Amino acid sequence: SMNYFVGNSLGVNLTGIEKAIINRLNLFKEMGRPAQCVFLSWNRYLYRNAQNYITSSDYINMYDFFQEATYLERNEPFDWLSYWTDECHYTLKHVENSHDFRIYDQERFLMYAHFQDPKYRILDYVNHFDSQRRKVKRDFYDVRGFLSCSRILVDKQQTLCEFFYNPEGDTKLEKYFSYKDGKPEVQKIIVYYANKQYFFNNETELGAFFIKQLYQHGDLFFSDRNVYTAPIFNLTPESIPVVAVLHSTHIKNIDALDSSPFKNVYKAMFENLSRYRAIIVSTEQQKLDVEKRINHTIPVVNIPVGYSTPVQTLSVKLISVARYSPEKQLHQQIELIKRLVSYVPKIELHMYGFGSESKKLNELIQKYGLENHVYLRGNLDQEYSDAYLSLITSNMEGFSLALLESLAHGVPVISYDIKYGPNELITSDFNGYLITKNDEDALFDKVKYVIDHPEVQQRLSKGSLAKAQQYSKASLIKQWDQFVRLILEHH
Repeated sequence: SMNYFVGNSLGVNLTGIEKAIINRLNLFKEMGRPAQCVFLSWNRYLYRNAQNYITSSDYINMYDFFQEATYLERNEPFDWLSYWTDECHYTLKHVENSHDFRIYDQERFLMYAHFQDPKYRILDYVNHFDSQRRKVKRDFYDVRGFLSCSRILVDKQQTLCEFFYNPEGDTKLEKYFSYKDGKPEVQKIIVYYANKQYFFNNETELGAFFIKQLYQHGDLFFSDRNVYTAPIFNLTPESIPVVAVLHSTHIKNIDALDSSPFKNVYKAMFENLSRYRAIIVSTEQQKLDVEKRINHTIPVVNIPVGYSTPVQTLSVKLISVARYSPEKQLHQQIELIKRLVSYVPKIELHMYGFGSESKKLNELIQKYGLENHVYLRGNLDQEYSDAYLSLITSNMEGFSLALLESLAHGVPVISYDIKYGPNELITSDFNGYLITKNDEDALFDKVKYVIDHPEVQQRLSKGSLAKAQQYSKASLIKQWDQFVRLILEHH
């Protein structure tokens, strides 16, 4: 029996969902339950994006599966340059300021080659031209080395059809496209599998065929990128058990629990709930709201999305670990410091993150004369050891691995009471305080009270240590183990 965690891809910078999938894989591995990540989109770099985090046997990508390239690792290097020069007798001309070569048979321009690296060891693509210098085809190479896909062009370099190959060069898939709103859209997919041909109209139907090929009685699927994975599981039989995993708030308007439309990315899953064995959410609080909303039609279970040097060697250092985005309302932390510096002149606030609001934050900093007090700082382990308190002033939240980590480092926190995440990781007067949303006066008062009472900060710090230890690896392993056991027994 195999547990499959179905996402979309891995990027160069891992998203929240991708991290959650990899963290879950690692727990299942420690546990001794077989698990694999399952990826859906064609991504000829996937093997490189994955290398830092999972091995090749830890994942199955859909395109790899049908291209007979699952579990394949990197080919020994190949010097395309020498082969073109010495064995094909072509003429190479380097393109200034790049990794690209133009390729010629004497006076005739044949190809434009692009390498990933300055050393020309990783061929990326090769464009082909006809006698009129029309670009008729593009060859896309997998980072492992093999030619993965050829794309046939028409008119102004528009995508008409694509052919996907195994490492030996055999065609395994074909995709035909038509343009809508200026972009190519799949209209047909042919797959060569099991010595037959199979036909589909879109990638959702291809995905559903792929799930069906993977499944054996005893296996369990987890739907993690539901915008794509729910329409796929909807086209598969109910004999295949699948758990839906929510990674964010489930409705567009958190303040209308009963009537708000579901998030567009979850609509397909919620509109077909009886397909799913359960739903997993990261917080007890979101669990209660979703159960109510779906009238308990399937089980909802909260399982955190992750688990938890010298400590508290204490200037008064406040910290904020938060994207610089409007929902985070980081300007309020500036306003808090503006008010607190009069009473606390050795105060500092360090804001770790990035985003479109940095400009305005710097302007307010300069406006208030706080340049030696408030820092936009852009691994946070050394940053925690002297942190007095964390601040959260957001108007909406999710379960925060960042907050988990600062709590493991003994750093207490004062947060607005907003859904979801703060109530999960903060117990008032134990490891921090929860403040009525947008009540900046209560925020000031509570922040000042912890600054004026270091013995209170210390108790809160010791409670932060204690709170983090409830999220240990071994407690997560036990939650996951019990959940899978139970889910398979009921199915």
